[PDB]
Amino acid sequence: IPEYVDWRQKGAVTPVKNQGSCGSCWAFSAVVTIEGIIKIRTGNLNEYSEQELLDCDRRSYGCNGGYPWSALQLVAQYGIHYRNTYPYEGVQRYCRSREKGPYAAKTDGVRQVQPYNEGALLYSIANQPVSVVLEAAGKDFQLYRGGIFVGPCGNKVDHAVAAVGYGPNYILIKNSWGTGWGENGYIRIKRGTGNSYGVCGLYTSSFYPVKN
Repeated sequence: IPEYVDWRQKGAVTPVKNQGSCGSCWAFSAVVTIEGIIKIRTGNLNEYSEQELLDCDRRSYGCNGGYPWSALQLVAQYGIHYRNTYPYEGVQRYCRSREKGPYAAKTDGVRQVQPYNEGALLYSIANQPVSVVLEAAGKDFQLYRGGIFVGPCGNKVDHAVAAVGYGPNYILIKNSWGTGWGENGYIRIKRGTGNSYGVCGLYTSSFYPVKN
């Protein structure tokens, strides 16, 4: 795999979103991997509905948090609508997939990256954007304004984001806190420290959709 990967330069990443007060990061995370894999397989970049996952993933807890892998299984099992037809409201409502007509896209499954393995994650990122989790509650992460983030942070992961790239000394993360946070909405997190958790627990739980 190359020294540098940036799925934004291959046009597989849509604009940075803001999840708002809602703890819907798990849905935003899952969506950017869906947006990535559909662009990689069909050449078409579309935005898909975080709100639909928010409303429809019964295993997750809406704005109280949830599981990227459950959201990803939902899209594998049923499908997902365009963001335009099912826009983000920042509040869990009822599942309205059936009122929105046919699904815009479907995936074929979900795989977990082998946990606590930096190489395994990098290999997956070289293939497609990956849903990863990290500890975002620390003030240093929240006040991140740019550069390669090394912490401080622990491993109490609490926030789902998407890895969309990497370089020799970092992994490139799309956050869902709007374009004003970090590097126009992104954070580069140090890799290669030999801590098997990853910086801020980044290697704890990583998932990507499969599309044949």
